[PDB]
Amino acid sequence: QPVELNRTSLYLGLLLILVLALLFSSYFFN
Amino acid sequence: GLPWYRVHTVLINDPGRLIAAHLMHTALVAGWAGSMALYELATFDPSDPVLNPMWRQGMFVLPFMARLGVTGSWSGWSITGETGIDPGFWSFEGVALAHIVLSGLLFLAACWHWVYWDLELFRDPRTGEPALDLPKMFGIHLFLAGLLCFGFGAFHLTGLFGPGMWVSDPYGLTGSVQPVAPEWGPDGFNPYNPGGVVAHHIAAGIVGIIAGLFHILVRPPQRLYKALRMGNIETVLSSSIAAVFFAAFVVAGTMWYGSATTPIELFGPTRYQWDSSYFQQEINRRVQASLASGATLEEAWSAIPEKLAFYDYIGNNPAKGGLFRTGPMNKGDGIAQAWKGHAVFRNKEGEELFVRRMPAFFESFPVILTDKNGVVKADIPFRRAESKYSFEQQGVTVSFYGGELNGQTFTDPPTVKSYARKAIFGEIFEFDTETLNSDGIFRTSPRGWFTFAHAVFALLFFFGHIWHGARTLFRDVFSGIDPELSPEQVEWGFYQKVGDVTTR
Amino acid sequence: METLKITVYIVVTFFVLLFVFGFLSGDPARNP
Amino acid sequence: SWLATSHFVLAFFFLVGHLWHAGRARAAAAGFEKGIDRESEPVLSMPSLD
Amino acid sequence: TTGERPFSDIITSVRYWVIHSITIPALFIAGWLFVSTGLAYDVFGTPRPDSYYAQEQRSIPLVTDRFEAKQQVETFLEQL
Amino acid sequence: SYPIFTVRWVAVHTLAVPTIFFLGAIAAMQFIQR
Amino acid sequence: VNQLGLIATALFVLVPSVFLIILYVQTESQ
Amino acid sequence: METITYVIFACIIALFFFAIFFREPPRIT
Amino acid sequence: GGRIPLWIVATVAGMGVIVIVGLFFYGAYAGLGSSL
Amino acid sequence: RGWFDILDDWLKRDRFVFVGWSGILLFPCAYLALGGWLTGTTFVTSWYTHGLASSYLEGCNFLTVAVSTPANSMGHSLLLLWGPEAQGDFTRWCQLGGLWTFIALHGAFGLIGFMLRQFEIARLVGVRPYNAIAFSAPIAVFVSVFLIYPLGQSSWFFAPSFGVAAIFRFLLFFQGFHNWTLNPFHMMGVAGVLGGALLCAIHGATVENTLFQDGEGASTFRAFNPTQAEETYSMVTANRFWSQIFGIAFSNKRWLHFFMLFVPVTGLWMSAIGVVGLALNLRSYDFISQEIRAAEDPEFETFYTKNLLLNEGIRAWMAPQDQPHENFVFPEEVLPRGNAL
Amino acid sequence: DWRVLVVLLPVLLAAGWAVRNILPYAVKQVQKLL
Amino acid sequence: ARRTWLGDILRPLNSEYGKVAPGWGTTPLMAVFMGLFLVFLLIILEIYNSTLILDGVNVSWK
Amino acid sequence: TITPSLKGFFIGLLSGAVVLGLTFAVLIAISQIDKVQR
Amino acid sequence: AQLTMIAMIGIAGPMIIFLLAVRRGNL
Ligand code: CLA
Ligand code: CLA
Ligand SMILES: C=Cc1c(C)c2cc3nc(c4c5[nH]c(cc6nc(cc1[nH]2)C(C)=C6CC)c(C)c5C(=O)[C@@H]4C(=O)OC)[C@@H](CCC(=O)OC/C=C(\C)CCC[C@H](C)CCC[C@H](C)CCCC(C)C)[C@@H]3C
Ligand SMILES: CC1=C(/C=C/C(C)=C/C=C/C(C)=C/C=C/C=C(C)/C=C/C=C(C)/C=C/C2=C(C)CCCC2(C)C)C(C)(C)CCC1
Ligand SMILES: [Fe+2]
Repeated sequence: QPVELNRTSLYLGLLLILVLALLFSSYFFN
Repeated sequence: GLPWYRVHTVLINDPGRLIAAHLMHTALVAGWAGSMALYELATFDPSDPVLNPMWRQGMFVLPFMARLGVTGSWSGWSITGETGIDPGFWSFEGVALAHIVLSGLLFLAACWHWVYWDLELFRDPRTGEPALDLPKMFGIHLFLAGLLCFGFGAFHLTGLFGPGMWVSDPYGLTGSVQPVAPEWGPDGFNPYNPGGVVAHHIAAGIVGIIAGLFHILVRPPQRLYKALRMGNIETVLSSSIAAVFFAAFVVAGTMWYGSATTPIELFGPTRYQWDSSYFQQEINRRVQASLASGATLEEAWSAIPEKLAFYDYIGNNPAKGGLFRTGPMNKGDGIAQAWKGHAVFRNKEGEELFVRRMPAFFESFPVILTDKNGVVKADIPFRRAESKYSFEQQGVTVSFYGGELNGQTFTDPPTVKSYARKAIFGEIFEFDTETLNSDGIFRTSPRGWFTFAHAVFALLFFFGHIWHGARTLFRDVFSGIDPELSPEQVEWGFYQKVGDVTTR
Repeated sequence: METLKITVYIVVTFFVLLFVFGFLSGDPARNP
Repeated sequence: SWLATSHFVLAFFFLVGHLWHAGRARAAAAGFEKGIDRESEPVLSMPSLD
Repeated sequence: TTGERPFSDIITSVRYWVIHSITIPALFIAGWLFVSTGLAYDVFGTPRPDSYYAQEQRSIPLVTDRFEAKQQVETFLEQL
Repeated sequence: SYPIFTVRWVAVHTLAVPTIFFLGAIAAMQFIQR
Repeated sequence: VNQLGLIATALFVLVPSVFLIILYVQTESQ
Repeated sequence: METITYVIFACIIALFFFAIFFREPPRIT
Repeated sequence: GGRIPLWIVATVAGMGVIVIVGLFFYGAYAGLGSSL
Repeated sequence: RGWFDILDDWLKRDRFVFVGWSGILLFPCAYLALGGWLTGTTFVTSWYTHGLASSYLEGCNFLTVAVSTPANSMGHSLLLLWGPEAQGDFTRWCQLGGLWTFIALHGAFGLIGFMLRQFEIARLVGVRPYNAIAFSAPIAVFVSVFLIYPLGQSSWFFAPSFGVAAIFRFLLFFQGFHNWTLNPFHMMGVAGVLGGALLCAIHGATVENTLFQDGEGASTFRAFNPTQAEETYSMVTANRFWSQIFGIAFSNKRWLHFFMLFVPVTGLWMSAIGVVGLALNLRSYDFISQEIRAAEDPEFETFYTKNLLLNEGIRAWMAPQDQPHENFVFPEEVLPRGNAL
Repeated sequence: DWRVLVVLLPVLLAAGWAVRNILPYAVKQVQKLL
Repeated sequence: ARRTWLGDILRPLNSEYGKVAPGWGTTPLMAVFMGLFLVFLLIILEIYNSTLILDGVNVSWK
Repeated sequence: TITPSLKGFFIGLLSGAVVLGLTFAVLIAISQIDKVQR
Repeated sequence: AQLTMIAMIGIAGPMIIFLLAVRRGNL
């Protein structure tokens, strides 16, 4: 079965990750 | 196509490729346990289990191997204190290598079950569809679980054919691996009694064997099969996720509260052994048992073990680190080289002052020296101008008994105040802040980290139980509700019973 | 400072006169 | 304190009430305060963006 | 639309207020006599305004025990 | 033509009978002298 | 800081970012 | 290493620029 | 049934509320918890 | 048609308030907890657990009443009324914090019963159980904070108490002791709650200002009968409004309303993970790299080190009163104080 | 105890005079269900 | 479809799908084991908790 | 013998079965009276 | 008393509305 990931889901899922890592980088560097 | 979060749902109507995806998960888990223990061997300093044991080094899976008999290395070191031992094959290396060898073997098995998904064993003979008899599968696996619950309890844990388990004295000084006999009375439900842990596995193994035999030969009711949708394997998922979060809640508690399964020589002191001053009461119980023999204070304190006074130190409390204060406990205070001794604080009156020990809540804590009658006699002041109870004003000296500084007395109030800010932490220890760049910022033990993962997993698996139970009971409707859902179906008082079209 | 003050002052009033004139230049007219 | 805070509570709501009534009275003078006409919806007569 | 009498029809019926002009004030009076006759201070152990402290003593009567804790409260109450 | 003692009667009264009792009790507290 | 403080974030940005871009190029291409 | 990691924010602006101007458009259907 | 006008019930039950909360707000200033 | 089928009929009978099978577990336990809150906030003191006034009988108002937690000496005792601490005595049981565990456990069981109700009603009305899935976020907040957080701490005493000012204690406790603002899991909760409240306000006002004119009156709420199958608002205009105002817009009304389910529920689930960490005192209290910087440089001040100075203020000024069991006797000179205050 | 006989005496006077007015209206509803 | 050797030895162990036992079945025998587990877990809950204190059961390391 | 918190657990578990069992005794009773017409 | 003022001040608001209801006036 093929995986569909439309461009909005690339855009939100990149938004989900980048603002997660903008959050947690302050704590991963600590 | 499939959404990205639905990509694994190509295995529901594929039991052979469900077994392969499972074999690969089990290969990755067994591969991690081999990889984690080999990395733990590469960083474990084993030459001092008194002041630098496995829970000070952030050894995660080294205590889980230790608590079931695995005690030595091919290098030569045993964790119990000896060197030069030949523990045979089952070392920390051989256990880890067995887990990597298992992981390659479960890998190739997963490779086989992925290509050869189309076995007739999954295909139902009466309808040609790939079908799993989940009631009969359950009783088969419940029989195997109880066979391996009984045999682990009645051979491994009893020691009759097996090593036993890690047993301890209550203060964790001479704890080792011993065979444990089963406790069959009511004292076996004491979680700190290890005889119940043996007797659980013997008894629950038999009951699991008995129930495993039951679910093989007894079929589900027509109304229990359909309430749970026992034909679907999402109901096995939702009730197994329900089990593993209950079980992860239990191991979060029994790690945090402590049990016989989670000893303090392996996972560290609990936070409740610092709350009660549980080691401080024991330390003073030994000292007064020599203060009535006639043995003087320098003598009566040089007999306290360094391992016992190390448990009475707040940098071993697991409620004292932080979520991103990462790494071993030795990354915090340091590597404990020796006990500095019991700091006895006396004023210029020569009357003994007792430091208010810090609770595990506090990052900062004021240094405050009460007496036996409770009234505050000295403190390190914040505002020092209008002060009355400073160490300089009240003439506070510090004397050390046992440890490094046995028979030393510091009277000059800067050196008394430095030792006073370390006496709010319990017993004062000399730390190596040079081996691994120990910045003083307190860390968490393997007892505290395990509780964090397994109570956050258990909460995250509470949602997964809810989600997959939602998917089971509502399987017809997760594409959506009916377009032909009648307005008179959800209208009030069109049916005498909600949900039923024969009650209008 | 002497120069950037009147630089900002002209920039502000040109955008503000653009604001005030364009809402005076028939903003009730510009409806569907 | 009583006079400044009461006349801030009142003056903010009177800004909200201005935004309410200025938006509405201009929607009323143009004829879509009750909603969008379905038969003559402007956006389906308005071109696409991208 | 499920079957019960509508709330526009119960509280507006006079038979409601035949019942409830003599039960709503009665329970307001019952609750008054819970506090006014002092039974509130005895069901739940909430102290009276002259029962937080002994006459000279000003300490908080705080529980320090678990299985010797019901007897500890009584020791604080016999102090009053 | 309606029932009188329904489930809703129990939902109403098990809340609103101790509510009025408590409101009489809190209103007696407003007159406790200190 | 932590010397594993960027690798904790680079493998937090890029590890799902490689995943969502792989997913997008395999569904753009149909 | 610290600030130049944090300046993740420049990827967000590029995503803010891409998801506004280069989104797959809404289609009247 | 619909004998009593519902507004009269709604204007005196709603006046039972403000009498009681007006009694509750008065006892903020009287007796216990009045800081006096 | 035996007695289980007959009890299934009467439980799922179409009435005013739906009872159901969950109502055996919801309707006593949700009512004992809320009835026990009101019983504890009216009539039960905190004079032996906390040394506090917390009932209307003592003089407290609705803000200051609480059903306070048990004492620290109780530990995580279940504090059954028949249990070894209360020994049957109801008067003693309220004094020992027994009504706190009465509310925290019946309220726990009622929240299971309400979440099971959401499953049971969705199975009968034929809809998907997403409201139960969205109710997992208030469960996980009630479970982490009122149950898991005290279970990680030394007793029930450090759980929040069921009261307005007592919750306010608990908020100010977590700033001083845990630095819970700085925790990244709480920020995902603030982003989830305020994102939810934004998506409540935005979607509410977007629908209400893109309505189709279906009635000839100037009050638009009577232009909707529910049996209609038209969109009551213009999702096309709403998408073109937000695409030019904000830049991005929903164009899928199903994805919009899933995002409304997603955003406060993921936020409240992330706050749960932080509080479970704070049960073990696993705080994001300090950035180690900055307090290394600030302890050998006495001029490097950030707002971070200012907040940590505030937390030392909270932890030393509040604790001899907040934590009476510890017998914190902090002199008038150990207290962290700035100049002139 | 005397006080619990004065907290419950308007209550037992409430429910009695409540059941003294819907007394025939209870015998009509139980009969209709049976 | 691929009829293998181990697929035949365990074919009776996957050839009873959907064979329900008729009626309510052994659900009463299960509900009275549902309940005894509930009492058993509540026993070991309350022992660990020190709510249930027993003769010779000290729930502590010592 | 039976410790005083053991008979507390008995009293609670029997009261909890008086609470549960008489709850379902009435719910069985009212369901037998108020059967839905099919 | 201050209350018997505020009672008859307060009651005689709805009694305007009571009269125009029981006289079928222009309510
Ligand atoms: C083949 C046999 C085998 C053996 C002898 C070992 C041995 C070991 N493993 Mg390994 N492991 C294995 C297979 C094996 N493993 C496989 C196949 C995997 C992949 C799934 C792993 C993954 C793994 C991990 C991730 C880890 C280990 C670890 C360990 C060590 C400690 C185990 C422990 O204390 O955990 C406790 C074990 C349990 C509590 C078993 C759970 C059983 C639960 C309680 C049953 C409850 C539900 C039950 C079905 C209900 C019905 C019961 C019924 C009777 C009534 C020990 C040396 C640890 C280690 O130290 O690594 C070096 C560790 O971290 N193993
Ligand atoms: C043993 C437990 C177990 C098993 C076998 C499954 C299996 C499944 N889940 Mg479930 N679920 C579980 C536990 C489990 N889940 C838990 C704990 C949660 C709460 C977090 C959920 C919440 C959940 C939701 C909300 C959904 C599923 C869905 C699914 C289905 C598709 C999975 C997929 O393709 O994801 C694809 C996964 C990826 C592409 C990877 C990203 C996933 C996250 C972001 C990272 C994964 C963590 C990391 C890689 C390793 C985890 C280690 C582990 C210790 C946790 C599959 C049936 C989906 C479904 O039901 O569709 C019909 C679905 O929508 N699950
Ligand atoms: C303080 C915040 C807060 C309150 C008061 C609250 C209240 C409610 N939420 C409900 C629902 C929901 N809330 C939901 C998402 C959210 N809910 C949120 C936050 C709250 N939700 C947030 C932030 C989210 C976003 C994720 C969903 C998806 C639902 C529902 O479906 C449901 C609903 O339908 O709402 C309309 C209802 C619960 C009915 C019930 O379960 O009875 C059970 C009652 C019991 C068990 C008795 C209460 C006992 C509780 C647990 C502890 C005792 C508390 C005392 C009684 C009072 C103490 C008060 C002090 C703390 C001040 C009720 C309206
Ligand atoms: C119905 C309703 C309701 C209720 C309400 C209420 C409750 C109200 C109240 C009301 C009221 C209660 C009113 C009153 C009014 C009054 C008035 C308006 C008055 C007037 C008076 C005057 C003007 C005076 C004068 C004088 C003087 C000045 C001096 C001389 C003498 C005299 C006294 C004459 C609600 C909203 C809830 C809801 C539903 C509807
Ligand atoms: Fe909507």
